[PDB]
Amino acid sequence: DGAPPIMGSSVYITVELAIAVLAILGNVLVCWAVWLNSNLQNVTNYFVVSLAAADIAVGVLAIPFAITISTGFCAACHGCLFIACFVLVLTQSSIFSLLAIAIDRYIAIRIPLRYNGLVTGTRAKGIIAICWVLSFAIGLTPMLGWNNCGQPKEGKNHSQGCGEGQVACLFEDVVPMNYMVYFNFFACVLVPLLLMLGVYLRIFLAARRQLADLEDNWETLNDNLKVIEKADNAAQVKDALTKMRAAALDAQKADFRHGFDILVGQIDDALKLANEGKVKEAQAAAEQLKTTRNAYIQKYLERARSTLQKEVHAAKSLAIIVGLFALCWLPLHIINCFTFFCPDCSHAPLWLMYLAIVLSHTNSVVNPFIYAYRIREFRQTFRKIIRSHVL
Ligand SMILES: CC(C)CCC[C@@H](C)[C@H]1CC[C@H]2[C@@H]3CC=C4C[C@@H](O)CC[C@]4(C)[C@H]3CC[C@]12C
Ligand SMILES: CC(C)CCC[C@@H](C)[C@H]1CC[C@H]2[C@@H]3CC=C4C[C@@H](O)CC[C@]4(C)[C@H]3CC[C@]12C
Ligand SMILES: CC(C)CCC[C@@H](C)[C@H]1CC[C@H]2[C@@H]3CC=C4C[C@@H](O)CC[C@]4(C)[C@H]3CC[C@]12C
Ligand SMILES: Nc1nc(NCCc2ccc(O)cc2)nc2nc(-c3ccco3)nn12
Ligand SMILES: CCCCCCCC/C=C\CCCCCCCC(=O)O
Ligand code: NA
Repeated sequence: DGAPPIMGSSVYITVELAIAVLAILGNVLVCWAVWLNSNLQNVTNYFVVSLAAADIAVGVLAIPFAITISTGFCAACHGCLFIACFVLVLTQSSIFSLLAIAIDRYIAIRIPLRYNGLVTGTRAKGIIAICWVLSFAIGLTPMLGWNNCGQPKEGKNHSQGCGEGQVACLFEDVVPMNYMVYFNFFACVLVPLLLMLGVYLRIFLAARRQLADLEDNWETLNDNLKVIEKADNAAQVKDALTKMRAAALDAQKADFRHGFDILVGQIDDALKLANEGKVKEAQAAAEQLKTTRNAYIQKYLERARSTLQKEVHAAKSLAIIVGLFALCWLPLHIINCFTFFCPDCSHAPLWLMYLAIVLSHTNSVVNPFIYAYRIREFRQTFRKIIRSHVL
């Protein structure tokens, strides 16, 4: 006996087709927004586009291939291997794009004055092409001989009535589990995911250190200003001015040049007076500094804080994407670890296998939602496309 397999199969196929439709629609919208709006045309979004192209291919190719391989149909083993492994190419390309985004945002926060010269559109395109080539090589490695085509399941192949050179096309009969666990999961997925966690940690720490340094320079300027006011010795005001000059030159190195020239000029004026013994003439000259800091230094410090907060909010938005990739793909990899490392364990049931596959495919739908919710420039362009082109 047993429930007709077509019943559970019809649920699985319908759900896969629903995911395919949404993965295509949302990611086409991402590509159309970057094409239309020049504000979205930057190196970071070229990797966003490469990632959207990989998710479009999940809907157009990997999902029809997943439906085909679920039937266990008779096929030449290398044809079967191509259908089984093509999704691993798209997943590897997604990992390289995510890793590129992380390093791009790290270079922007650590060396912003050298960013536009080091990270160019031409260099990004070249990196995108190399990454797509490497993804085909990694994902299709079983086709080079690391496969179970040489050890066919004779009982399964006669039961389904396959011909000569043909196998019943089932993922776990043709793709070796040692490839899936050691090579694909540990080396190609887990290692870059941990590298990305490291890069994001370094982004947040760099921003936190840069923000604390800005605030320190600001309080150093205001503290020593009060030290000059409540002083009595010419060398006492001379020490507070020398400590202000250092904090002023460090704030400049982190219309703009005009405001700092007035400030450093005024410090140098009040310094020459203090060095000549004129303490009261120095203290009155230092009282003028309060007008310069309120008219130029407070505005520059506020704009530098706002830019850094924007980079932190943008780094968090992109980290959510890496987190959702990990959440959607880890169950399938973890199930494979149990199949491989625990031979005394019952194999995970069929319904759980197909639920883990469906969840990994759901990852190809989620990114356009993160862009729409967390990035204003994508959100506004999405609204323009829908309100005018669709409506
Ligand atoms: C460019 C896009 C639109 C076309 C993609 C081509 C796809 C559909 C082609 C290319 C290679 C093909 C496979 C090559 C070999 C075999 C072995 C055979 O025993 C059954 C069919 C099967 C498994 C083919 C199925 C279709 C296939 C996967
Ligand atoms: C739109 C343009 C650019 C792409 C056209 C792609 C063509 C070449 C693809 C799309 C679907 C493909 C077919 C899908 C299924 C099968 C059954 C298999 O047993 C042999 C190959 C065969 C018959 C494929 C041959 C090539 C095919 C017809
Ligand atoms: C949030 C995500 C990353 C964590 C989810 C982990 C999932 C994939 C884990 C948690 C508990 C796990 C199951 C625990 C028990 C068994 C029994 C064994 O005979 C086969 C594997 C199987 C069925 C495990 C498969 C993977 C499993 C379902
Ligand atoms: N283990 C596995 N199985 C399948 N499909 C076959 C599901 C199945 C498993 C056992 C069985 O007897 C019949 C069907 N797709 C799979 N995709 C992946 C994968 C992709 C990326 C990481 O893991 N692993 N994986
Ligand atoms: C920009 C588009 C990307 C084009 C890159 C494609 C180049 C393919 C490179 C390596 C593939 C290696 C896997 C071997 C495939 C075996 C083919 C076969 O005989 O079936
Ligand atoms: Na992806």
